[PDB]
Amino acid sequence: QVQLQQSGAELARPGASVKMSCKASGYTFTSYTMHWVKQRPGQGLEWIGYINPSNDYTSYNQKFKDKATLTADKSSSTAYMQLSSLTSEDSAVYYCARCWGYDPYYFDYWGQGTTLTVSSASTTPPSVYPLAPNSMVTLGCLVKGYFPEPVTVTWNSGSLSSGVHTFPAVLQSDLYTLSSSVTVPSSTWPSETVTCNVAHPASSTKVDKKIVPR
Amino acid sequence: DIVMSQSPSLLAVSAGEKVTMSCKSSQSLLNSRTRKNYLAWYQQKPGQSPKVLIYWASTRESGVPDRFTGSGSGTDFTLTISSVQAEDLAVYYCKQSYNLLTFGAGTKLELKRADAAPTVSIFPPSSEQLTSGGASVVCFLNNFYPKDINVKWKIDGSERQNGVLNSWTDQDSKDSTYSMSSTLTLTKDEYERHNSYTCEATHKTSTSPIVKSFNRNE
Amino acid sequence: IPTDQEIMDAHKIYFADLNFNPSTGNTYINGMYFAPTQTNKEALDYIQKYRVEATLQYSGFKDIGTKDKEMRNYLGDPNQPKTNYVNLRSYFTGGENIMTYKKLRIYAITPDDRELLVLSV
Repeated sequence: QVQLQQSGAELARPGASVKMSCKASGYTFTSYTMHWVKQRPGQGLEWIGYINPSNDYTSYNQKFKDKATLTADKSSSTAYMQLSSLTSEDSAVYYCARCWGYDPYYFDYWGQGTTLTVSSASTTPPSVYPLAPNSMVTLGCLVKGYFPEPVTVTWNSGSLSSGVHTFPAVLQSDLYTLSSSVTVPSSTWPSETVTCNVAHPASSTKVDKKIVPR
Repeated sequence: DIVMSQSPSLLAVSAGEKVTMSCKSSQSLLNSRTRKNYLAWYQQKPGQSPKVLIYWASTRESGVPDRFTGSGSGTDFTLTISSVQAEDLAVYYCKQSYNLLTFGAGTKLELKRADAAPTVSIFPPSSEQLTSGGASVVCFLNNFYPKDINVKWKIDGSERQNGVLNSWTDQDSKDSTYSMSSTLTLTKDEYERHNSYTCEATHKTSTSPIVKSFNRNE
Repeated sequence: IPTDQEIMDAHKIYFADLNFNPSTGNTYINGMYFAPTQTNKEALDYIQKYRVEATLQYSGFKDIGTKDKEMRNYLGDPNQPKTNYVNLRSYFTGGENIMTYKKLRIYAITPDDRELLVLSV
């Protein structure tokens, strides 16, 4: 059973360096080439380069010639990728993939992916802002200025599940911001309380924000 | 660099339909010594690693359903799903390995449904955010289809582009619609220099944009 | 120190480590034994690395690498002494099968970087 086990998620400051690993098992590590693929959030796949563990031969996408450094340890059957001079452009998911064929023909086995986030920010708890404004009324919740991902948003401790849209977070000014909307009948609000529950386990923070009529 | 062009970028399909997507190369991927086209197709579902479907342009990988079929030679290639299924909803990347390796931009499959206008709601900056010095005006555009839509911000009639951030949901698993959040963030002083803040949504379901507004003074 | 003729003559008797399927007819090479004789112990022990060029199923005739030799019981017989064994499983094939009865070349690497074609099929 072929398995590719990658390193855990990584955070790094700009201009620094990181080294990820791809633990290989279930096959002869030296008889297949190990490739690395980049995927920025919301974008497509991008080939970085490959290493031949048998002879340590490397081939790179010229975009990553100065950025990436591929190595391989035969004794441990582990492939490494070193990224240097990290910028915001490097924040992406990086896959290691085993390639079949003497010449590269296809990727038959992939790693689960290593998430890289480049930011000058350290762990920052979120600020939770209420969004108060027909038979239906839409309320909101603005979770702003936190780092790192993720935060989770529920409404009335899960009692409100339908009519909820929680939007993906955006990274701007080195901090994350997301919003969540909930739609309830106008007979329920403001007659009954609607509360926004925000959790940020990275900072061990739970915030409950009651949506009060403006 | 060998350039990979995939079309269409987005494809709305119905269950059971025949679905075809193309991948074109800037140079021939056919190796004359082995007479094989060094092109492969990969499927990626959200939150999962890519999985190979076809290699050598037309060789189906063991374990891939028979509904997937790749064809083409040289510079024009095609991936065909004889009967698209709900599990077939994903992004499909073509990849060359003739000279180095290059992925295509991908072709996304979405569930086709009837067009739906967005439910637009606008929100003033909260009092708690204003004590921090910032001011974010939030616009929700919920449950619309198709995904393509233009939203513009106008302060006191004048359009505003900078300081606007957008966020889309994936296609809703219940009703196959999309939702968007648009947030115009300004400084508290800038927010206090103007009165009217509006959010304008242009969607193919109507010729006239959907307008939601509020006046800071009221 | 053995001369080039002694090294080549020490690799004149060889056996292929094969796995054969009588039902499908397919054959796979695992490695190659170089037989120990009464007058070849010095030349065999003098060689430590082996370069192999093999015929891959889809990529064709390619150099599969230059690896250190292994010391295995000749023909897998425990009663037989250990001898030079070219283990093809440690060379680079991209997972491709080595065609058993197609072109194959094996070179012996001397410690002073001479390469001598010792097997040709």
